[PDB]
Amino acid sequence: MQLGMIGLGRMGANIVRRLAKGGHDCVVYDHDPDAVKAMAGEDRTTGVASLRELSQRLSAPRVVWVMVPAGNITTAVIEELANTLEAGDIVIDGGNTYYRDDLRHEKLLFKKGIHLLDCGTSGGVWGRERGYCLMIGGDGDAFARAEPIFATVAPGVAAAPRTPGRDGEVAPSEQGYLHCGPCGSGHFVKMVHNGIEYGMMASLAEGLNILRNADVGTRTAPLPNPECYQYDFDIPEVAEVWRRGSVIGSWLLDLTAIALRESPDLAEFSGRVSDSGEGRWTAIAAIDEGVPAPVLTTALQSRFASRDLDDFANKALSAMRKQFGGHAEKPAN
Amino acid sequence: MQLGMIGLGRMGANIVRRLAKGGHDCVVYDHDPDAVKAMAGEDRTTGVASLRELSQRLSAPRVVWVMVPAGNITTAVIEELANTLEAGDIVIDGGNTYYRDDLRHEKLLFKKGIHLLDCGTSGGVWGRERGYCLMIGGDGDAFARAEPIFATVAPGVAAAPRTPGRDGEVAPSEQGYLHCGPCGSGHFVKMVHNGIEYGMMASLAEGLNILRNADVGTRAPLPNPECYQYDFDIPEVAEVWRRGSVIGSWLLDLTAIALRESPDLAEFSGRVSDSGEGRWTAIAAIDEGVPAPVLTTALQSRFASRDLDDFANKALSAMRKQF
Amino acid sequence: MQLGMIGLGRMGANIVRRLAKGGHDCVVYDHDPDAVKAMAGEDRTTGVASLRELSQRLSAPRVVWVMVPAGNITTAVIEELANTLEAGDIVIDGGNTYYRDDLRHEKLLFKKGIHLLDCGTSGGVWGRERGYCLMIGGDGDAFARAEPIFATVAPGVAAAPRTPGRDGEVAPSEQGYLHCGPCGSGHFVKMVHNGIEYGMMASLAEGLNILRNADVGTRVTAPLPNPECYQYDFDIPEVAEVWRRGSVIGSWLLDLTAIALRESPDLAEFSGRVSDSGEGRWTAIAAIDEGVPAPVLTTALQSRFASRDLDDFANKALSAMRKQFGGHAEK
Amino acid sequence: LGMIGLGRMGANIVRRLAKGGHDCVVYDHDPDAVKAMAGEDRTTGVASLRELSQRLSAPRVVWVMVPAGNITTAVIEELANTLEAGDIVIDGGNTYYRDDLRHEKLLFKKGIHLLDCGTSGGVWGRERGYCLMIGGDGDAFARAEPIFATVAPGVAAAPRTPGRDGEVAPSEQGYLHCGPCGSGHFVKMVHNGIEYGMMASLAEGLNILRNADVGTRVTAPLPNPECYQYDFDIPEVAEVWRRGSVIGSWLLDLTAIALRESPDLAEFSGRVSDSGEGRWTAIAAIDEGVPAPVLTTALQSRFASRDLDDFANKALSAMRKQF
Repeated sequence: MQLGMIGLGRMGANIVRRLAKGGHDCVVYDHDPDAVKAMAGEDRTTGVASLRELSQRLSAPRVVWVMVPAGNITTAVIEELANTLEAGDIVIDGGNTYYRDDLRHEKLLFKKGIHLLDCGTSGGVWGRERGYCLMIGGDGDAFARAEPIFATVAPGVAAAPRTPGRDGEVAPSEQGYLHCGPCGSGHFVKMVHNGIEYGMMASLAEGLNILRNADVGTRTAPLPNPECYQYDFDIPEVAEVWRRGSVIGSWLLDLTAIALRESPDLAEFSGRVSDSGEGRWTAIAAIDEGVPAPVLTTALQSRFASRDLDDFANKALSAMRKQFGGHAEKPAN
Repeated sequence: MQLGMIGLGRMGANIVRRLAKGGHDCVVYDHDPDAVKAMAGEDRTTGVASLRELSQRLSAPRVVWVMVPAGNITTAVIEELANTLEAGDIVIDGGNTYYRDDLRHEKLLFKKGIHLLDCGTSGGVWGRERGYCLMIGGDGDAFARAEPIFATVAPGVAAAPRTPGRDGEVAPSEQGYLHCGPCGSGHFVKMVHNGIEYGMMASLAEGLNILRNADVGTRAPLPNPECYQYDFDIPEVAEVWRRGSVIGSWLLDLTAIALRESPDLAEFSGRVSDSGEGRWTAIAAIDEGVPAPVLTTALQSRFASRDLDDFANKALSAMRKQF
Repeated sequence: MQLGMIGLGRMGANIVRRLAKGGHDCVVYDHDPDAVKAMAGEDRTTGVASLRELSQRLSAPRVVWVMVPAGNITTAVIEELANTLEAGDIVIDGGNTYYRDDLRHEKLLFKKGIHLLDCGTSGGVWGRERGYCLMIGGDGDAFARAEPIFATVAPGVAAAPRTPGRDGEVAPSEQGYLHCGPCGSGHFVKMVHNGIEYGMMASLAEGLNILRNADVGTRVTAPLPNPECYQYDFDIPEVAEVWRRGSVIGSWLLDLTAIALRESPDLAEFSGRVSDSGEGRWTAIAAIDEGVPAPVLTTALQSRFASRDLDDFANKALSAMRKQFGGHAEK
Repeated sequence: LGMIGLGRMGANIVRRLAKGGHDCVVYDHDPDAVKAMAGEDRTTGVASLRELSQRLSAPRVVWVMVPAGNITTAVIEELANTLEAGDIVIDGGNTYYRDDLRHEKLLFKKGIHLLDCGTSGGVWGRERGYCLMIGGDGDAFARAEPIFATVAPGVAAAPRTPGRDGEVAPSEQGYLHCGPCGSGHFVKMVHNGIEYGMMASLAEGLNILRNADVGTRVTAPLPNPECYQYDFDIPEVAEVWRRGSVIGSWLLDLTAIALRESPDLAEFSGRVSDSGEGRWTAIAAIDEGVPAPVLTTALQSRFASRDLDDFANKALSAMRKQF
């Protein structure tokens, strides 16, 4: 069927290509018209430069997909589409929008008789060929109507064997997309998906670091039994070995195996790690719900400390440690 | 070829049967016949009730596998082999041995001609068919001798596409087994493997829990009850995350299976054991000055699920009564 | 000076009595005329039957202290205090209100020209005799205008020896009260006060549990290597006592800790389920927006959750994975 | 009794001991030390371990506070040959409570006793007294208890515990025989654990406040920047908490001092060392199955402050690039 895409970033673009390859008619716009002409070249690029233009070259009922930066710019666009589109149309925001914002947007465009489908999109660069895991919330009927687009841009059941106990017909979840519930529920689930992302990468990273320093007995606190810690491990080969037959098999380990093999010491990488903030929201939801989430919240708190956001607290320790114990801050290595 | 196998549990037995279909000769023995007895002439399988019957049964170099419950049972076996095994024969300890105990086991054997390869065995109860990831330490020539076994138990490179940039011939690492270094290093890596495993499990456990309670507004005051109105179908989220997402993993796959069998996991108590490798990994982290909150917090969650925080909760309760 | 106090729970009733004995004239209102009546006999105090009559008896400009259940009850009192009060009068919110909620109350009262003093009140029951540590956000003149009352409710610098490094005419902070900043500052600092309180509680508690089970080698799942290293039966109440002078971990909480362990050495009668206020939750939310790592504070909050079994589905999911990949049973 | 080594701790003990009234004979590896003995008041030095050993009677009691590690152990093995039987050695160093068990065995071989001592209070100990936790023999302790009460702060240091009626017990004094060998050091270890957690708590809260103005200074895109526009007088917030609230504590008063001297705490870099007893507290929790996230994460915050998270961060950065 026929679809419009506002925003052609590394992700906006790879969905219109994966869709054009899947047999759908795509229309598109990004403010920068060197990126709007980039696609014009491809199958069903159908480039365009107007919101009105767009609403024009698409026939209602129509479905438009939005992937522009979260925050003001997104809402800005929904604002317009409140005009530019007719009633009974459909709005898919696949941006990294906060689920509480999806509730205002659903409000606004309901007045104009548009439906908002909120699509939590994950996958990265691989998704144009692999496909994206989509987590969608919104009105039940408008999901039915746009379901062909999700089914095409999800990886599809072929991507992984069926789970044992899965019976007969293929359910959408097995395809890689899911109506997670009403409005906002798609971004909500994707939010928690990124929180789990953090927890898994920290578990890999901390482990790697334990292995890395198992030689501490070769080389202040006295170390009892330094005869015990005398190992120099091959971190690239342990990472690779764990990829088959173990319990921690995962994409992230696969990725870590690659990275360790290019750089065995990760020497050129920054010790400064950022967070998306979706990880922030996942931690705040957990607090709001009384759900203890130390593993995910500490993984996120380890990123903050990696940006020296623990600065003042550290000085307070050294300040306390000085006044009770004359304790000295040791010089930098 | 040939080898011995002391212990025939869920693991020891199943590696024997994957060892056998691989063309190896096994000599099964478990302190219980009902177990040994349990294996009724499984291809390439013969049962003895003698460590002695066991040793002399096969050719030098005399070497074999022990899969007995970790602790003094492992040690208590590892003294008997002292009294047997001749010399030049290497003991393969595939059990969940604390690597520090590996050091005492190896020297005790050094007072003889016996070699010791400590093998951290992974893969659980999927391993008969899937294969077991293995991390072994001890001597490189002793490892070289037993290498044909390690390749057969392991999953083989075919179990996963090769790493981008892996060119030429398959390395040990690629086939699912790896010689990690001197004695103890095998069980040391796998100890850390279980540490990482606790933190992956907990990462997705906590996440599902956040989702499961997103319907909080419908049922410590909560502002914005209108922001917590969702009744998520956890079995479906778990299987959507299998394809096209960052967090794919074998653990997610197994979590998906279990939610399909039981959408509320009602059968499970929530009282979670820990076998020790997670704790040893946390101690190693602490002695190395490596901060590991994410892994250690996951261990501590398992303690709490067993009500081991109870005395502290009592102290908290008793403090607030005062003010 | 003259003051209004709305509601009379133990907190609200005691601020009233700490004030009227400090030489302040108190006019009290409550939902419950029973509660209003208990304040009729008290020196310098007077009851009311409606907010209209409350302000009839306070000479504008008036200062009204609200001490009521946080949330929807607080908002309602304030909303009609917009009608009962004229321009330039001030409303002190001493209740346990969310600082973000103070933002909508300030705007809703300025529309009618009422200043909103937000006041975070700590210390509990001993405050009636020892004073409440006070933290006040809002307008600086309104604060200066109502400062005689904050001063009187506070403990007073007698309560603690002065700080080495301070000398002179006593600053407001050494009174036990302080002007934190614009509206919401007082509840903001007071919510972090509780977060720290949870942090210290927890540290003691974990500490004592570590002592409690040093005898773990005697009694005998993970093999405990080196069992001989854990063969101690510790006198926990004496250990807490000894720490009370000469250590670094001296604190009012350790003092209460020592008391509690003296009455009951095994805390046998006490609950293992620990509830949480909500400010501790506000604190942890604040830390995450700010990008401030607070594992200690937050992990103390999260321990509270797990003690009310709120960790349960997570636990079931761990066990479900364990049976899938290992055939592990639950004991 | 004498004192071996004279650091900030070992010396201000014997300055407090003598003013108290007993006589101590002083020693050290470095004679360049010995700023004492001016008198030393009630104090006279020595130039050899040997010289001191044949000194001050045969009721031998000597107190060691030299840095822990192997420098300790050498002293005790030397002090074994140089003390005669019946004399017991007090160890007030930060010794792993397990180190004491070989030493106390080492010493009763030749009839010398040991008493573990957990010595706290630091640069305030002289005028404020040093809280001591002592492990060992019940009679050896009793003979030395004169030393401990003049070393400790004295019951006067704080009001008696409400509900403690009757006569003074040693704990109110500031000292206590915690139990057998190693127990004295075990308690000071946990004290140090709790301390890390108590100041991390305050430290974290102060950091929270310090950054309550992130809505002005403008990583995630912050929602509700209006909710975070506060500049707090951190040295006054510190002060006001000292009266009338729950977090009253000595660590706060010292934090209120430092902030009055240094409003932004510039003279401290952020690099926080850890003497080791925090680590053993955490390891004891993990051996006992006691969950101690608050204390174990306070210590991990120190680790990260020394950049020991480094490789894990490089790891997370290398993973993100792969997306």
